[PDB]
Amino acid sequence: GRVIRNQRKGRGSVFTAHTRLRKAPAKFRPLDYAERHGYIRGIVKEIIHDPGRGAPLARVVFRSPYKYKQITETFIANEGMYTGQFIYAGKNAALTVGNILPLSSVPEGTVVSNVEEKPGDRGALGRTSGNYVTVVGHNPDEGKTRIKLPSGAKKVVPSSSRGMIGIVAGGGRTDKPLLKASRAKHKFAVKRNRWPKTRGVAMNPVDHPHGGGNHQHIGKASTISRYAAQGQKAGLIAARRTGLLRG
Amino acid sequence: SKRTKKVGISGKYGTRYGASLRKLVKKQEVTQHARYTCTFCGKNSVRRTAVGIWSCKSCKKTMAGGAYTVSTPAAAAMRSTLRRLREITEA
Amino acid sequence: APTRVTYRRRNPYNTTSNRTRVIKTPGGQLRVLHIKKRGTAPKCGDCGIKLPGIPALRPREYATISKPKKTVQRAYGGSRCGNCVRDRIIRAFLIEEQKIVKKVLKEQSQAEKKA
Amino acid sequence: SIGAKLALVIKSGKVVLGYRSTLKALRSGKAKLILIAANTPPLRKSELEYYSMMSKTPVHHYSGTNIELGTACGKLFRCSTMAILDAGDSDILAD
Amino acid sequence: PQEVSDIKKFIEICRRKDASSARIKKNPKTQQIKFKVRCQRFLYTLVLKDSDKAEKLKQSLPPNLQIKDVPKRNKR
Amino acid sequence: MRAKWRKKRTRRLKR
RNA sequence: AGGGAAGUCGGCAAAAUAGAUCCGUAACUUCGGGAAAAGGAUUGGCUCUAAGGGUUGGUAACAACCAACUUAGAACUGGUACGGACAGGGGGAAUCUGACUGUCUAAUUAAAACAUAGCAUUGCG
RNA sequence: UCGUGCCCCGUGUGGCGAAAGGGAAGCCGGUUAAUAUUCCGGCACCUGGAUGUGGGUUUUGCGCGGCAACGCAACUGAACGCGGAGACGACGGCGGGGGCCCCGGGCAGAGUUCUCUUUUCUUCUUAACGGUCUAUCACCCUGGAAACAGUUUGUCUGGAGAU
RNA sequence: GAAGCCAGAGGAAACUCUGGUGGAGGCUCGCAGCGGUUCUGACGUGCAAAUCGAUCGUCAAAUCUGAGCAUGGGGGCGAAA
Ligand SMILES: [Zn+2]
Ligand SMILES: [Zn+2]
Repeated sequence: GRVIRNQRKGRGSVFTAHTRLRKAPAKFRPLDYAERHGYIRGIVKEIIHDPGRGAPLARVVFRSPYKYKQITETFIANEGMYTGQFIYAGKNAALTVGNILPLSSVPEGTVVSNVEEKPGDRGALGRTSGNYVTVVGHNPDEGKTRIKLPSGAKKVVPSSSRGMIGIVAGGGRTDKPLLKASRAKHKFAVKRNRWPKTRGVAMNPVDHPHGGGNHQHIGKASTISRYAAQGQKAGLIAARRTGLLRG
Repeated sequence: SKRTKKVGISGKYGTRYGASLRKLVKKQEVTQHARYTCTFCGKNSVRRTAVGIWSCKSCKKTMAGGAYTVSTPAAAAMRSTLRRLREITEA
Repeated sequence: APTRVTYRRRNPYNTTSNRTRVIKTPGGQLRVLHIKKRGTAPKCGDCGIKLPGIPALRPREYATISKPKKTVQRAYGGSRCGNCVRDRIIRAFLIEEQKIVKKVLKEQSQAEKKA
Repeated sequence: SIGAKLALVIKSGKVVLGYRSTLKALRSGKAKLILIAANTPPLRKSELEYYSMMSKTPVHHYSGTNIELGTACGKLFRCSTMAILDAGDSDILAD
Repeated sequence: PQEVSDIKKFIEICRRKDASSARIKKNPKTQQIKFKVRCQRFLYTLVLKDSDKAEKLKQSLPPNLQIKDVPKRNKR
Repeated sequence: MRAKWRKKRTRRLKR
């Protein structure tokens, strides 16, 4: 046979992500003395729409403590942030929406966003619209913090990891149906070349493992092993259960 | 003089996409295109600019809110429990 | 009466820079004239409205005209509008006075704590 | 309450509604009490507090918005700040 | 091209060194007379009503500045 | 204005 | 010419309808549509009438000046024909089928094929 | 004398890539067998470089006026920063301007003219570059509005100050 | 002829009806353009190694299109033939 679409997506070429309309990556300030020991104030000047991202971004300008310069940063906006608002990033910052605090300085039950997996990677968890990470446990002796992710997972991260207090703006985006095909086309033409998608059962045996036959059918179980060969993975991969659950 | 008995703002969609899907999308379309009272100036001039972005025409203030609503009940409960935790931590 | 016209440059496409207007010459010939793009007014760096008193030109055309025509005789003149300058003055004065009152109250509280 | 006393002031005494009229009353030194709504812009709020500090005039911070302040004054428009010039029959000055 | 509305300014422009030529346009349908002086950058013109002040000003130009009355036809 | 024009002015002064 | 599908595997092809104004329009239906449904009455020319406006000027509800295109009504009149050429829906009763708009086998197959929204499942902190 | 030395800033440190993207500046008339916004004539503009005159400022050293929006021929401004312009989708109606189309009178010319037709047709033009007077939005001063008012084809504006 | 808006008649209100305004829709007739349904079509060593005529589908968008660039054969690309 030939190289499948799944294998061809990893070479780059037409399958790379869109770049032009997307201005700056959304991440926290680098961890420094001001955030590690006290707090630093920044001014939220713009709330912008990121093409390809459902969550609005916030352009916030801070001051350089070491030189005479204004530093602009791009944060993921939480629901309630407005232009002209002073946000405070640091250890001694207050528990206000938009403030960035380490997880050791927040109480349990606090919901945070753009949470760092490791102190210094400028935010990894809970970054999409309407999502949040819940601070569910603390361990001061080991310096650890248990958090709950939007997938239902619970994870343990170092307590020096930072997170913006609040819930990411743009919630309920997926509730509205994308009535027309053009709406999905516009949604994916700003992200990457993955739309429209052709079913493998409508293909030829040269094109995909599901192709061929006088009737359109899979021909075997749709669950495929984890250690399958490259190109043998097409369908449900390493599934522990299948079917519709009653709940 | 009401022109459509039931579809309302979904009347632009014709007979297409299904009655239930038109009924579902009617709520987000109405809530999205409605005008809102500003928290900062009190004028009925807050309208959606992009998804999650709500700008006021009078005072020129831009807020981050829900996708089709100016605020979400999850964010309101977040504010409530957040001020709860602020009060507990402070005193 | 020839009323139909041609371009005068070798660009045949109706692009943004290929802008023309129709004139009638003193020889009684209906011709085109290639014109430049319209200049836009400078805007306030705080609120974004058009600054009054400053002409709307192309970026390099500003270097050919004098300084009083490119600015307004005021602090932040030709860069910010008058309302924004007034708000800056009021905000600066009020925040400095608040800092003085806060420092006096902090010194009084520190003296009371020490005593 | 504060709304009832405000309505008594409207029906009995004299007031000025608005930022510019409040500034004129504060400059004239005839303002007896300055009411500032919650949703007043903070620069205007601090400026009016500074003017009242200069004029030795009490400031009441109304917890409602300018819609609610106009409604309490009995008007169908918004009012961010206001000044009273005569208390009338109300007991609004001693509080 | 520039128009000067002052006789003394036209005189100073004529005494300027860059002035290489002066010429006179007589419009009888309009009843006016134009004195045009060619400087390096600008052609300066003065418009007058038909009177003896035109000939007085003609005398008032310097003799080094050569002056011509324009013809009826601009033949090459 | 621009550094080249300012340099022209200060070079005229220096000359 | 008369007949009007008797022709033919099969109404293939041709004919028939057609613009605009007015009367009127069923089943079904996701109430949005169907719908230009269906089925009817009219249209030339000429001579008139009526209505729909602007500028300036101390009951001005009035004077003066100026202006162009629509709309309605009436009389008269030619006739074999009046959207006089051109231009321009045939319609209806049902059944199967794909939801629709869209896309493909350049050079024999445009489709119940593909895609689509919606639905569900899987792996990953 | 300098070609030699002394400082200062140092976070960052290449090139190619569009005759439809961004971009400093030229119009008119005439001219050849064949070129012309390129030649010729007239009238301008931009960029870079020097360098004077007039005018301006200054013994209150680096202008004056207007309440203000701001104005005027000038009217010091290094390092380091801030901001604007460059610099921006598609569609719908509305309003202004140029050009084209249509109607009337007048001069000149051409055609029709059995009859009719004060007739039908043709020329009646004004560039770049400047001066001056104006041009939607917006902004400023007075003033404080419900018997709510202003106002668009389209319902927005106003005690955060409308008419 | 969808939201939004105006007026009138009701209704205690909410709302109901009527007349307007407005100009939405991967709506529709249809010119260009794009495409290629049908004809015992023309043509069949043709004008043409895929053309010509009538007819037909679509026509404000998942529409048409240029230039620069990217993907190169045990590969690519594929609304999938
Ligand atoms: Zn506001
Ligand atoms: Zn401003």
